[PDB]
Order: sequence, then structure tokens, then C-alpha cells
Amino acid sequence: MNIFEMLRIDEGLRLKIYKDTEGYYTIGIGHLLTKSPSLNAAKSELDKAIGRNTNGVITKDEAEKLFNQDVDAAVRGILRNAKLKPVYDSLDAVRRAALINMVFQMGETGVAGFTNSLRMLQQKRWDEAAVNLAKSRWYNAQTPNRAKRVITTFRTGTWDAYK
Repeated sequence: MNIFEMLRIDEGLRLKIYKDTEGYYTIGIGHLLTKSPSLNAAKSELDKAIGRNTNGVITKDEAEKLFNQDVDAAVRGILRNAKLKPVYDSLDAVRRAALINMVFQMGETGVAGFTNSLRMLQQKRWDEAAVNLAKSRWYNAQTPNRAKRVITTFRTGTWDAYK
């Protein structure tokens, strides 16, 4: 398992325009198109990303290129974040993969705001960190089950949540 399989697992794949948990236009493997209520806007945003007239639908390979780009930016976002980077440096390979999962899901900015948990990860207090992570809208309301998976990864440093 690696970050690709992991997010592939958490996000799925859809070749047509869709609405994520918060009613936002998304496509492929979690590609957020636009916070904008307009399907048109979502379409125009899409055609731009892909570089063609999609009519709102893409190919598998097209999903896959957006995904590579997205995993890449995540990682880079982390590396540029003053707040995120040192956490990241301290983590093992599995655990960074969860860190990257949350960044992909709620941005660097959203993530860099879980200060508390971040220190606790930094300091290797897995259990405390999981508990702290759990007190979130993320966990509580947003995406419970996926948050539990990611939460568990951070705890165990295993992919057990993934099989």
C-alpha cells in the first residue's frame, strides 16, 4: 500500500461530475472543481484542467493525471508549510501517508490548524494524538469513517485500517 492506493480507497473514482459530502463539484479521484454552486462553473473549471471540451465527463486516464498532480501538490504544500514540514520529517513512511491524506482532503491550511494534534504527533504520543484528532468536525460530522481510517493509521503506523 502507498498514498495512491490509500487515497484511491478513500476517495473512489468517478468519471462524471459529482457532488462531494458538502455538495461541491468534484470529479475523478477527489478532484475538487469548484466550491461554486454552478455546474457551468464546474464544467468550465474542468475543461480548463483537462484542456478540452469535456461536457463534464472524463476518461480514466484523465482522472489519473489529475490525481498525480493533486498528490504532488499536497506533498509540496506540506514541504512548504513551516508548521507541517517538521511534523512530516519526524514521521515514519506510513504515518506521513496519513498526513498527506488529510492535506489532500482539507488543504495545508486546514491541516496546519490542528496545532494540538500536530504537536502530539511530533512528540510521538499516538494515543493522545488520536483522541485529539477525533474531536473534529472532520471526524464528528464531515467524514467519520474515513477520518477513523486515517486516525488509525496515525495510531498504529500500519495500514491495518486499509485491509
